[PDB]
Amino acid sequence: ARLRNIWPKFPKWLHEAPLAVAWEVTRLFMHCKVDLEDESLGLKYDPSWSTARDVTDIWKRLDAFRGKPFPEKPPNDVFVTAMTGNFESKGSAVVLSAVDYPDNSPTPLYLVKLKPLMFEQGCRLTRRFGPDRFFEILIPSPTSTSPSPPVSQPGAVEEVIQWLTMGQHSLVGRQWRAFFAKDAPIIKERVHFFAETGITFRPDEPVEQRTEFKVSQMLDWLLQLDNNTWQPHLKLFSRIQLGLSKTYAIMTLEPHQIRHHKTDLLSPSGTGEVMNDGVGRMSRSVAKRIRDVLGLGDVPSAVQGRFGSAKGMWVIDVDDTGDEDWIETYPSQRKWECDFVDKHQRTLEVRSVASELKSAGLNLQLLPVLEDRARDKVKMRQAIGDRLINDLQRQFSEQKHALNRPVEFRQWVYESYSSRATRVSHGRVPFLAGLPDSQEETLNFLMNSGFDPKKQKYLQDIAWDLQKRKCDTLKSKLNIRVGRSAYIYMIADFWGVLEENEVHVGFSSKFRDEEESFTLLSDCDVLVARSPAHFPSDIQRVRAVFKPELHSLKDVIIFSTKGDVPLAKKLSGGDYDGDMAWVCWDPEIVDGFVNAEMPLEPDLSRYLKKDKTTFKQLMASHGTGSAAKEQTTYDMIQKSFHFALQPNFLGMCTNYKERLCYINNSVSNKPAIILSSLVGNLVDQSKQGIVFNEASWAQLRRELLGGALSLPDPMYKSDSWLGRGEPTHIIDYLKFSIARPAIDKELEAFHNAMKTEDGAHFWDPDLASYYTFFKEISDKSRSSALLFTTLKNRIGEVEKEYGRLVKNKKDPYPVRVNQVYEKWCAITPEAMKVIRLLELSFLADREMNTWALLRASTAFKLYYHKSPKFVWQMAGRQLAYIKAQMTSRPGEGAPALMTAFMYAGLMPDKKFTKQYVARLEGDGSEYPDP
Amino acid sequence: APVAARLRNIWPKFPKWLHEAPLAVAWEVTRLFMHCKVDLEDESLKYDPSWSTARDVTDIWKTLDAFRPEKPPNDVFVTAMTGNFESKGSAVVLSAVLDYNPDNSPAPLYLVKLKPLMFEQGCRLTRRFGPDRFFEILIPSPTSPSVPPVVSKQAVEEVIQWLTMGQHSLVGRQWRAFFAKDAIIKERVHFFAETGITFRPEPVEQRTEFKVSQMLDWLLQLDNNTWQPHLKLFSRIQLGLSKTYAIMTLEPHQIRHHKTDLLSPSGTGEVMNDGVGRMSRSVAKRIRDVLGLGDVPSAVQGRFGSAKGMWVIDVDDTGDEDWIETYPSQRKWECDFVDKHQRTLEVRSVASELKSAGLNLQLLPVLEDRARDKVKMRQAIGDRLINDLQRQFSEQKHALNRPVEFRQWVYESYSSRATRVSHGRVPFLAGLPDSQEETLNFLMNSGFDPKKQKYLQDIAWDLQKRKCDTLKSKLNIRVGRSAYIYMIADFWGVLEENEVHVGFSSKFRDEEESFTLLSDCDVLVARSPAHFPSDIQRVRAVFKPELHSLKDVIIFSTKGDVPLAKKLSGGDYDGDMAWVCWDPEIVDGFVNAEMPLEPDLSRYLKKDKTTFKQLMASHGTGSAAKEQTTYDMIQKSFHFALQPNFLGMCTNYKERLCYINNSVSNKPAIILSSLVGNLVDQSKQGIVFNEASWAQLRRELLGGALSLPDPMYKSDSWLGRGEPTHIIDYLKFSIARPAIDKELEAFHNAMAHFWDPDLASYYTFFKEISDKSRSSALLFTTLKNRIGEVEKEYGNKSKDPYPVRVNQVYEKWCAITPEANYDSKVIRLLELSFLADREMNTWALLRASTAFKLYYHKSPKFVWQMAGRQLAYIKAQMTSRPGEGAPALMTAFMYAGLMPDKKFTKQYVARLEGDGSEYPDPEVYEDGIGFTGNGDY
DNA sequence: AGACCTTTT
RNA sequence: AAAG
Ligand SMILES: Nc1ncnc2c1ncn2[C@@H]1O[C@H](COP(=O)(O)OP(=O)(O)OP(=O)(O)O)[C@@H](O)[C@H]1O
Ligand SMILES: [Mg+2]
Ligand SMILES: [Mg+2]
Ligand SMILES: [Mg+2]
Ligand SMILES: [Mg+2]
Ligand SMILES: [Mg+2]
Repeated sequence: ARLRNIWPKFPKWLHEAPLAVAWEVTRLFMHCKVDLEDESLGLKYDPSWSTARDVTDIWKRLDAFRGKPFPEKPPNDVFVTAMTGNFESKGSAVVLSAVDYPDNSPTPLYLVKLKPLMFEQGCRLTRRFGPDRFFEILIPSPTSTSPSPPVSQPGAVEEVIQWLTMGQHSLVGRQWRAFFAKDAPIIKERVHFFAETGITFRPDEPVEQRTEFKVSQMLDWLLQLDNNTWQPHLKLFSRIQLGLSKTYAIMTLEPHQIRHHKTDLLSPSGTGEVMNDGVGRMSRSVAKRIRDVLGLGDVPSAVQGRFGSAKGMWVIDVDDTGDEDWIETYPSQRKWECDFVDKHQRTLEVRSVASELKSAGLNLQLLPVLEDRARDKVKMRQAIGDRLINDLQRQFSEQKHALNRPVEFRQWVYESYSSRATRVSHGRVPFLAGLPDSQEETLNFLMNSGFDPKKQKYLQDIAWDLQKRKCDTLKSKLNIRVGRSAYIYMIADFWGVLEENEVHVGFSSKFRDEEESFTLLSDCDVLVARSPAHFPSDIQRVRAVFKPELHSLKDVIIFSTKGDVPLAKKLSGGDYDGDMAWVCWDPEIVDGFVNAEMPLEPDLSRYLKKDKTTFKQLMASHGTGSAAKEQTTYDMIQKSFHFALQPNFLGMCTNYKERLCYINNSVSNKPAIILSSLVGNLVDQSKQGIVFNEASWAQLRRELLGGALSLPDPMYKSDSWLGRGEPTHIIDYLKFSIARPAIDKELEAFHNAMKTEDGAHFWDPDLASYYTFFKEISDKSRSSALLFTTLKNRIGEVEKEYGRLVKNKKDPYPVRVNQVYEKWCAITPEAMKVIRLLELSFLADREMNTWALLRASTAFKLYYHKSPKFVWQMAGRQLAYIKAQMTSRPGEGAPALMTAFMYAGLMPDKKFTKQYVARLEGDGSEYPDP
Repeated sequence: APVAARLRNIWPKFPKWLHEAPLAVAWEVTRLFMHCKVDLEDESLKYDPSWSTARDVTDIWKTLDAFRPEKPPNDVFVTAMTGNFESKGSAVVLSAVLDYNPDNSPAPLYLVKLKPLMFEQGCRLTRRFGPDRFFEILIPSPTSPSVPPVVSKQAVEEVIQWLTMGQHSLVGRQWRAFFAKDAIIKERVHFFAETGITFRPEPVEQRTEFKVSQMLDWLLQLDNNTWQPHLKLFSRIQLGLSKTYAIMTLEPHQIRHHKTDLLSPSGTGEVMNDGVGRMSRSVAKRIRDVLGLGDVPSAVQGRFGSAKGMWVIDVDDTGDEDWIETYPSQRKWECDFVDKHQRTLEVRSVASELKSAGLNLQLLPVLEDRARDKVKMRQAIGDRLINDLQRQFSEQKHALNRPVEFRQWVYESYSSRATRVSHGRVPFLAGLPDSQEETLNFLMNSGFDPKKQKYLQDIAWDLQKRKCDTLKSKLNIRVGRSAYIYMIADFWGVLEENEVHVGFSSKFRDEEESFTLLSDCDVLVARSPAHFPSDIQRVRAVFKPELHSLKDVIIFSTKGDVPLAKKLSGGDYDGDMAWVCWDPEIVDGFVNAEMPLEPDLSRYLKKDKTTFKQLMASHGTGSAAKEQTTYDMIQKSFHFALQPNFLGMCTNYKERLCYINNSVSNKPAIILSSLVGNLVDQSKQGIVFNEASWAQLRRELLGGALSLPDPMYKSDSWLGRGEPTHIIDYLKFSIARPAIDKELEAFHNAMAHFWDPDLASYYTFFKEISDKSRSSALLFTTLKNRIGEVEKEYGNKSKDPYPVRVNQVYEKWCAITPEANYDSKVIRLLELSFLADREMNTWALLRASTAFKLYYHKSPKFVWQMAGRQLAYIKAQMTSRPGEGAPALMTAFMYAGLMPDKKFTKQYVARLEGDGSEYPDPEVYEDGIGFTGNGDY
């Protein structure tokens, strides 16, 4: 249809090119809108392209590309490894990535843009078959609603699925067949392709001598389909995620070092419930290898990983006394019947490790359930608001005090935000014209050279702008800070030492709150929950008990394997395969909470349909033998693509839940439990085969939830109280009755304070030192006077340019600033013996010359009060030099001229700031080195 | 006796001109007169009214024909003037040093040198009676070569009288002596201002006349302590002088005075809680708040009234009420706890984050003695030395390959925050930082590579040599799984005998393994010094959740016959720290020994037990009798304190003999260990041990009058016959010395010139000017020759100290200036007159550059020490590239507040080593959730 | 063959 | 300069 002819043609003159140039050569043709199946250019393969280490070399002279724009270039390390590294480098895989619907012409549905070559973390499938044989795209689903579409035909969804799954796709000399799809402004889904055949493929192992292999065979290698025909084919397709999961290959274990359990840990109450879903033990030696190959400073107590068909958490055996390598699996972890024979089905693959915990706070989503469970809902609301007002008042107060002393404000500006990542990537603080491009680095840059925010109004104004903006972000983003809270990986107690409703929490280091610190939790009640929390029982109050038996297990929370039901299931139906629990030991949050029982979930079979058709049932429609199994696999893919590309009712029903519970001000009434139970059965929609369409979502809303098809937005979604009377919902109350008035009071104070000759000014006699010293010379000279007059006028012309291009009002703002800065640097002695001393030519950077100091000093005096931004935008660099030189005092130490790189590697000494202000306040001798 | 004639006019004379003067100037006007040798009584005189309201010493001192020292810090001076000698706990100290005068004419025997006004942490007595009323001196001991003949003939008793029988007059004040302790060997003596011209029979210059006999009665309440031996009583005055941070004044109803210590459950009567009591969690929180601590301290070392010792948080305190308890073992005298200064918690130290310790020479003999396989123990300790050396050198050699990595390493090798805070800048000697670490980072921050510039290479070479030479001498073999930790008793009876509880306030790191507590392992506990074979004990670490709150402390059981602390060289829980080791390679071969059968040395150890009471029956009863007895106690105890200490001689003897015998467990070793154990407590326990007693003990039990030779390891090289067999000889000469020489050759081999075409670019710039200008050539020429004269002055093996010598040469270096050389437009551009710091002008750069060219190889230490600051400026100017960022000129103060960011180094080097797409280390790449995976599947 | 050690305010 |  329109879809046909969408893919780029491979010109038959690159048929010998390595696929690395072939991918990058096919990109330049696209971006430069040039056909490649034409003799118009007379193009032919330059053998110089093989052995290349830069894509730029390949791109470099002909008519059709002369002057056209260049596309983003793949980085050299990826290209080198692409050409000479067999697409793998240090556990990373070179990725063939691509990504849209704009011309409504009846005869190409999509505009395809190939994305550059790039490194990403490999997976089992790329480590077994080669990264070059995998290709991913981002394509918009036919089952979305926002209109960008021609959709406007009934069977388009089937047609789109037919294009991707029915047959092979030709690109870069390789035949790509689709094997997986999952959801990643329009909703776009990620589709994965495998290179089944190619030009350089042997019809029977380096990148260019790949034996032809079919997707049906690749998937049969991963899932061992013969022994898993009993599985529903939609769940079988979902297990392909385990093969695509970006994991760190750790080690390969031998069959005799693997303990396949046939039974899970079941409830001691005979209820049959599994108390260890997704969790197994590993040896202390295996954990040590995880540390060694990943570069960690400590043996991880627990890891999230995969191992053959097994998926979940693995935790150190506290009772491991030897140093023999081993690992165990359970049925709850094993997602398909696997023989664990190939070394890739026996490699421990780590997704992440349980690392040090940082404070989580209390996100607003939990407050309705915490309010539903408060023994006194009026005190809890009062306490949460008092906590918020105090935190806000503390934040605003701590800012104003730091402004009084420049060493203290430097801490604050450093603590407030973070530029390390930018400093590492640029090897320096990046500068826009004459100042750092960020406002935080500009404040610290200028204060490092002696400028005071309480004295220099340019600094006062910038510090004013950031606090205005922090205030404006605090009333769109509401944050209830709870120091004694963290998200922690959930682990089960294999050793039966934890009683029902007892939990073990030990930290790997000091967990700091303002007034207390912890290395473990003991003899206190804690609140555990999984986010999001829906049912009133989705948050549970339990007893933290520190068991010395488990002391070695750190940065995990351990739940009891006693009792009727595992605690992880009561937390929104969770388990121990990577789930994290919100853990709160803040007494003010815990002591009000009363536990609710698990609700009676309603029967929603009338609305929720499950397709449980097995691989066997899908295969018997084709017969028996290899070719039948091979066809059923391709069917499994196609039938699963319709389901994956279906609408996201999990998101729609969750947004309805938020609104329903808001307008009703209830999370425990019958509508809320029905909705919570519904979104619970929709988390696994693709996996457990839940077919749920708009019409089923229509009945349920009208029949069972209150009749409303569409519910209003909650008021807290707006940034101003558009409600009637005092807020009633707890979140509305916290945003508009507590936070908003408090933020406003500081903003009012800000303008009122902004409104005396006693204050911060633009003028600084230090900054005009060079202007005056020359005037003394110029007034007694003729030559100096001419240079001075020419320079002063020259600065004026650039100031005029700044006003038109940057101040008053196309080309982007940084580019305009740079254009004026180019003219600013252009002011020079050459354009008008003294000239040599000012120029200092032996210096490569003209900006480091004395001329630049005089140019800055002269521009300052002439424009410090009419055009302040112009002087600092162009010459703050030299203004800071002048300030540091002028403020130096003989015998009072020595200023230091840091290089750009060495500067970016320094940070404020927190212990210096505290200790220095202490000495100034007369507390000269207090307790040392803490 | 005359000494007595030379003990007349010792203290400076107080004229009538300064009678009105405040103690602050009267002290410091006296100081200058003495330094410049101008008599206070010179008629060749009016008080300056300006001096009374002065806030700076230079104003005092500038106010004259005769005048052509160290100045009291300007803040301390204001406190002495207007803050009543007391600024936020710190006290202004009146100090002085006395030496024997070379003049042998029987003129003053001692030469006084009043030390400048300074700040020190106050104490109970200064806070109660005023810091102005206390004077402290260092005086030579009269019981000591170099001793003057007048003292050598006849003298000790004549000096002691001069100190104790009368008041001495200084700065308008009459000072009586009240305490003395051992600081030629010198003794520290403390005085109390009993009267003065300004005194009357509160303000500093309006002080009621108070006597030493009463000052001591307030502190010790002597009426209720006549039963104590008067020497022990005198030693308790040190509790009133302990430099302490006053935390809070507790009320009487909050103080629980226990009357019976915790005793052994076996009926032996042994005390299991000596020096240790409990405190409320609230009291601990105020300690945190008053001292500015980040966390709540579990345990503290302090004093409360008559109580001295450790106070630990009560783990059962669920309330918010402030309370403290005292025990008999803590209370050093009968106290009523009525005055608020006798009810104030005073803290000397708080239990804090522990650091890894090192093995010491004292512990190794005992460790070998108790080893079941000595060969294994030796191999392990040596192997620990060889691998510890190998890491140190490998960590540094790698670090030298990148300036950002070596700056990180230098910053981590030494912490200079205190000197930075103290000065508000990095202290500079001439044109480079004082410290070597700070010199390296200063030059690296301006663009110098420590592997390309030889001057930096030589500094790091010299610095690593000094540490290696220290490891040769000390053998402080670092052991990661070890630390010194305050000892505490288990009030709650959950620990069994030989079970200890150790929990850390944070992660304690040892290479591969890290710990927040100790559990299920054996540990070694020992107190330094270790002498007896029983002075180290193998015990079991058991973590008890009931004691989880107590951190950075080691808890011992209160069950069992004898407290484990007592088995550690007779230690207790009043401040004692234990060497704690959980290294399996060190712990698992140790076999405990029973406490030693100490021999009777009463024959030579004479214990004066005279009580205050018997000392007073020579006077009768009543206040006048008490006052006399208290002044008797001072004089008699000064006699005992000023007496020679033989612990150094007897410990040095035990070392030399036990080395000869290679045994710390035979009869002479038990004898000498028992002897040194009594000598440490001599002043408190009143044991007289004369030279004759040491002579008699040596001749009857220990080898006689023979002077024992020094052990081999006291020498740098093995001059011994054969192969080293003593474990210290073995480790220093067979292990350390060869391994250090091998790691050193590798270090140098890995490591580069003094020349730098950038550092000589200003020289070249004016070389091209001086050719087309005879005037510029004259300046240029004059400047060159001026530089050489300074270099000659710098250079040879000098009574003046090294910094003073360098500063002198530096001042003639800065003297070079554009003095007349005729084109003024140029002289001004070089001069940069507007700048106040002349070392910031363009001339100082050229002076540095020109010096560099004429002397990069010749005398290299000259140009760097003088002009290294300007050499750094030229480097950072030259190495700047257009558009590649901006160099930064940072003030001295702001520079001292920055530090290297470990996370920047690790991220930058990882990004640069190609391998930056691997696992995100949480400590390098930090709702609080970090890395949870690379994708979604 | 010649007068202690340890780690911190 | 302390403390053990
Ligand atoms: N008979 C069955 N009927 C329905 N679902 C089943 C059946 N047997 C197993 N399952 C499903 O198999 C899935 C395998 O668990 P899996 O680890 O994939 O889920 P999860 O713990 O929710 O995942 P994650 O926390 O890693 O996002 C479960 O969701 C479970 O419901
Ligand atoms: Mg699971
Ligand atoms: Mg899960
Ligand atoms: Mg004691
Ligand atoms: Mg005692
Ligand atoms: Mg003690």
